[PDB]
Amino acid sequence: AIRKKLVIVGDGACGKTCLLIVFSKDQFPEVYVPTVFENYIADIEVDGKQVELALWDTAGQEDYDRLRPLSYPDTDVILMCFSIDSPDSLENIPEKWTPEVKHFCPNVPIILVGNKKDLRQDEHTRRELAKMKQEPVRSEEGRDMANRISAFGYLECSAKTKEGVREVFEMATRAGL
Ligand SMILES: Nc1nc2c(ncn2[C@@H]2O[C@H](COP(=O)(O)OP(=O)(O)O)[C@@H](O)[C@H]2O)c(=O)[nH]1
Ligand SMILES: [Mg+2]
Repeated sequence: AIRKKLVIVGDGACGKTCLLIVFSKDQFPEVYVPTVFENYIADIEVDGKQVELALWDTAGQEDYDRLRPLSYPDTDVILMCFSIDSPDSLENIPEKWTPEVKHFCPNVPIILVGNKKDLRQDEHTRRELAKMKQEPVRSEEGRDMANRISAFGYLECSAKTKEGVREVFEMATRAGL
């Protein structure tokens, strides 16, 4: 089996931990969500290769932010997340996440991930964003950002419905390889 280190980053509450959990446990967490997922190695088969993915969760609330840069050494692939229900989180991709990741992880491939895709057509989300003269992130905007930061790929998923979750890790593995 091939061994790869994956680091997930992006704005607070954009769904990083839930994404890791749904991929690892095949269940969206109702009941409890930790700030960061437990130390975990996932198994995935991609293109007839067995690979082990160390899943490094990160966060931003006070202490985890200082811990975050210490997590970048020897990363093989980055999941760089924003939430489709948060245009703000998308704008933070070129302003915060890409400068940080490019600094600590030169040459490391990035999968730009649009989380919470289930909220794109959500009435409540649309009404809330409408008061800001905003709307959920369009897939074309996701793609354009991926192009702009020279991501390896752009993917959308919903940890909540599981839609697209497996492909995120499959693409990340292919990049990591
Ligand atoms: N609607 C929806 N909510 C989600 C999804 N993933 C996570 N959430 C919610 O978003 C919040 C933040 O999730 P979390 O994984 O802790 O985000 P993190 O801070 O980036 O690790 C929680 O209230 C989750 O239930 C999703 O795919 N769809
Ligand atoms: Mg988290």
